[PDB]
Amino acid sequence: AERPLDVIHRSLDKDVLVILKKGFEFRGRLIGYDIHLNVVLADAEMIQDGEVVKRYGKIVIRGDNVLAISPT
Amino acid sequence: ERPLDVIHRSLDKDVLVILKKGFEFRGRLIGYDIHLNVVLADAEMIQDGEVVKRYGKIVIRGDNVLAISPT
Amino acid sequence: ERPLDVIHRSLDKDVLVILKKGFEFRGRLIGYDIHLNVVLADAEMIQDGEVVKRYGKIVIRGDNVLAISPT
Amino acid sequence: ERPLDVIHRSLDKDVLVILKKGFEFRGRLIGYDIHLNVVLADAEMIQDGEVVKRYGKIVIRGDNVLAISPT
Amino acid sequence: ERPLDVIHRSLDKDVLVILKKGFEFRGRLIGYDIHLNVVLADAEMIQDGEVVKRYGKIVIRGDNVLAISPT
Amino acid sequence: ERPLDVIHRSLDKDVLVILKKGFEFRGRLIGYDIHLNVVLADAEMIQDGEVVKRYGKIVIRGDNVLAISPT
Amino acid sequence: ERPLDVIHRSLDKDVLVILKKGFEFRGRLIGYDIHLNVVLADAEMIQDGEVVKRYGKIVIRGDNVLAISPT
Amino acid sequence: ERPLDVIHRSLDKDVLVILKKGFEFRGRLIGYDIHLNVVLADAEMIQDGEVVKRYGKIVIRGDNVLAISPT
Amino acid sequence: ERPLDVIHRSLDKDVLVILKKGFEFRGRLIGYDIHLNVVLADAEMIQDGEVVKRYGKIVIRGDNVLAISPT
Amino acid sequence: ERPLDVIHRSLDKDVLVILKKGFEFRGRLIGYDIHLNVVLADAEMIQDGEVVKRYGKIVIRGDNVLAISPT
Amino acid sequence: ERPLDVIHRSLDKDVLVILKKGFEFRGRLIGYDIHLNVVLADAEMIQDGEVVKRYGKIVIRGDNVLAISPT
Amino acid sequence: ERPLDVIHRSLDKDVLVILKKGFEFRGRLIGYDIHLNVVLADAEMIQDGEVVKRYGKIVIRGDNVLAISPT
Amino acid sequence: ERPLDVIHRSLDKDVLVILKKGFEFRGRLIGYDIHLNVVLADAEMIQDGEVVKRYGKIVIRGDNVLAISPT
Amino acid sequence: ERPLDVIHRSLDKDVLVILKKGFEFRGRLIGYDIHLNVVLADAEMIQDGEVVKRYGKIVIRGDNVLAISPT
RNA sequence: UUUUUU
RNA sequence: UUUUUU
RNA sequence: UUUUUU
RNA sequence: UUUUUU
RNA sequence: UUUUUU
RNA sequence: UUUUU
RNA sequence: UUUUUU
Ligand SMILES: [Ca+2]
Ligand SMILES: [Ca+2]
Ligand SMILES: [Ca+2]
Ligand SMILES: [Ca+2]
Ligand SMILES: [Ca+2]
Ligand SMILES: [Ca+2]
Ligand SMILES: [Ca+2]
Repeated sequence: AERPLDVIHRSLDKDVLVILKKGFEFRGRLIGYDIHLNVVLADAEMIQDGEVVKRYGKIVIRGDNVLAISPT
Repeated sequence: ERPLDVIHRSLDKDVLVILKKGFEFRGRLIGYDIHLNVVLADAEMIQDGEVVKRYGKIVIRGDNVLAISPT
Repeated sequence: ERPLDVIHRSLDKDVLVILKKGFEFRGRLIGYDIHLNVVLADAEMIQDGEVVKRYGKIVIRGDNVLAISPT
Repeated sequence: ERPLDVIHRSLDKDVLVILKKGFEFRGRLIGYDIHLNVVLADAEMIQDGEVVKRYGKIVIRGDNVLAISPT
Repeated sequence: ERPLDVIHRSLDKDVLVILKKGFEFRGRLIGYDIHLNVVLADAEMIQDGEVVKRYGKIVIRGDNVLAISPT
Repeated sequence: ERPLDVIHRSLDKDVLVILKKGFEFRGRLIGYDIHLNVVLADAEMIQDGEVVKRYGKIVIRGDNVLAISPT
Repeated sequence: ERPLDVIHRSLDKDVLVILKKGFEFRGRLIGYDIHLNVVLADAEMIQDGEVVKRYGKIVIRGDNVLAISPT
Repeated sequence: ERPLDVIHRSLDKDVLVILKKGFEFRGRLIGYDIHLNVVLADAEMIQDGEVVKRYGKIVIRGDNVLAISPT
Repeated sequence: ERPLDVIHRSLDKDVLVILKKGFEFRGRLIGYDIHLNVVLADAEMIQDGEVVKRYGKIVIRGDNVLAISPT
Repeated sequence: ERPLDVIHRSLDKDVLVILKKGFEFRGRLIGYDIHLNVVLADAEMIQDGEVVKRYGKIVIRGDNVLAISPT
Repeated sequence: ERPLDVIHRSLDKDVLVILKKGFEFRGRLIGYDIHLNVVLADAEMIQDGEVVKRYGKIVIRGDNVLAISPT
Repeated sequence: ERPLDVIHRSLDKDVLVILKKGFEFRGRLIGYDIHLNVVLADAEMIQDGEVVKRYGKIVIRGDNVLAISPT
Repeated sequence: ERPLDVIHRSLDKDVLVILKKGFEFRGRLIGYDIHLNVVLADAEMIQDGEVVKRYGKIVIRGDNVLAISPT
Repeated sequence: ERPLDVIHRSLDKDVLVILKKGFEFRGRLIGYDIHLNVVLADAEMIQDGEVVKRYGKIVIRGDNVLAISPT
């Protein structure tokens, strides 16, 4: 029953939340990932203290910076 | 009782995910892997006994995990 | 007297897990793995000489371990 | 869609390499590798939205990367 | 004399283990492995030139080691 | 222009090694390896745009590299 | 003039080990290995420019080295 | 339709296992692995067109397989 | 020009599979993997210019393969 | 039912071990490993259909196996 | 000089591929890999000094190769 | 009772090594390794029930082994 | 002196390459690798004591090698 | 006494190398490696009990080895 | 990409 | 589970 | 593709 | 290329 | 080289 | 041992 | 699938 890469695979093309280790989190459409847990987000927004401080049409995030990922 | 025995048996049960970052997550274990990445459902980010956040389902990268305790 | 010999023979006995962070755990070792992850039963988190929390059972990622001592 | 499909397609294109340590780099991606090391030509270090330095060509260890955004 | 030749010849000898953090353990080396995890007997934690603790036996995870010096 | 292509073409040329800590070394690239460890001759440790130290030859462990750039 | 060539080359010669945490080690190189672990003889630890400690022999874990320099 | 895609789709179906030796087995594929080992049910060993034997269940070492055909 | 380039650019095309045993199969290449296992559709086992057998779909373990030739 | 599921479920049951060399062994599977090496108790070497030898306990190198059959 | 140096320098040149079994292939080398798999264009299967077959292009699996000689 | 368990328990005991070749050895097991290489003392080569040779101590290459049987 | 030590030292010297197939090659060793593949210049395919063939340069897949002797 | 322990102990000594091809070499062991490749000086090829050839020094691919016995 | 499908 | 024992 | 150049 | 020197 | 000694 | 253990 | 693209 239901593992890391299953939820993530199934979350393809759906909106997710990427909480990083640093302190901030990104939000956007999950369009891809890899075994390292690297993820590609479309129409992403960099959220900080609850405020969208930056946006990117597409962004590739190194999975080692990832604290968690949640589907929205 | 090895780490993966305890974890695997905790499936569908409530567990505590103590992160090294300071805070912890509490929720229902529904999945995991060799890296100790874990999946919780009906999870709550807790900070000082304070539920400061909730998630329907959340995947936690195992290298952030400090420890895991089954409720 | 190798790391895994000592740890292994400590099965079902009381150990002292020192984390690199700051605190430590005290409890009966009931499991472990080649990554040095360890499972403790009747564990008590310790901060500055005082128990601050108790876990019936807890899996600690060996990655946060400084040392382990058979008490 | 996949991490590298994106990076690969960004060759000879402008990108933003967001560093873990705080700042970021902007330049034309002219190279990379499976470790995510990236090569930029005509790049600038960007601290607080401002250019603090320029490099005609610079190699960045993927070790220090947080993200890479095409364009 | 390679790293592990020196360590291997220190079995049952007194050694100094200088940790990364800021302190070190002094004691009799009775074991070790490839990761540089070491096992000391009749050991003592030394914080700023002072024994702040004592362990009859302790397995230190090699990852926390800065240096080992045969005394 | 893969990372190692640029680094290879840099043999016996001057390069700037930007470290993670906060400083940089400037010298002639006369060697390197798969880990991105590099060797520099007639090198200068530079702190704040200032030559704070010098070394006829130095080996910089790749793990401390933020980026290397050909001047 | 690759990293290990220079290091190998320095066997039995005087070197300076720059650790990432600020201090350095001066001594005669007498051994090493692939992880960059180094063995020094007649070594002294240096901080803010002064000798703070001496070791007849010392094995440094390499994972802590920034650079090594012959002489 | 990679090799394992076809084999995966043949689960619970009838296949022909052509062995390097010269004979073959015929049966219902009920399992397999990455080495190409295969498990057949109600299998009949065939030699020059003759059923020479029957096995309600048999595990064949893929090392002995030349080809598998979905019938 | 590389072995796998040719194979990959042969998908959905007719190929000639020469086995080491002595014979050969002809058919349309509908799949393969890095072990050089291959999948043919509408295949014909050939013994001295004669169609001795026919398989609508067959998977061959690359280990039995001597060479593969397009058209 | 994967190759190893079937084998594992046969522990302490009678099985047939068909070797590549033509003959076979019949016995009660009392063990095995991932290489497909298996152990049998009260085994019988068979050839042409007759017991030509008996062994109390025999370990067969998995590399010699053609197929294994339960019952 | 080294196997691949020689094999790499022969690209687009005529080579003789001597197979373990009873024969050889002659043709222009257009591609190869690390398994020593070779790709020949305008190839002729040679046997007992005579040409028995011609292939516009053929991929030879390295483990069937005995030796490769640059014409 | 896994393969390497039976072999380990036969140390300093009499065993029978059936070679895949054609003949077999008989002697006292004094050592082995992961490859199933084995070392025998007072070994006797046996062919067709006849001792054709004797060895004080012989080292046998594992991949030549068909089986091993404790006397 | 070790396998590769001897081989390395025979560079540019005449050697005998005894193949497993039976025949042997004689030539000047100009190169080799860890798989034990070797390159001979001015080579002679020797059979039953007769030079039945010659090659200016030839790469021999070490997989067919039985031995190599320095002349 | 593990396989390689016996082999190592035999250095600079007379041993017998029983090849799987049938014949056997004899000579002084002056080297070897983890593949079981061995080197003999002043070696003799023994075919059916009689010396058929001599070698000042020969390197034998451990792949053809059946066993080795210290004279 | 996780579904045994490398 | 480290005890060669995967 | 081997040339340290993954 | 073996020489710890990847 | 195998000896815990990469 | 295979059962994500 | 090989095309750096895991
Ligand atoms: Ca899958
Ligand atoms: Ca063990
Ligand atoms: Ca290269
Ligand atoms: Ca070397
Ligand atoms: Ca050793
Ligand atoms: Ca399991
Ligand atoms: Ca690709």
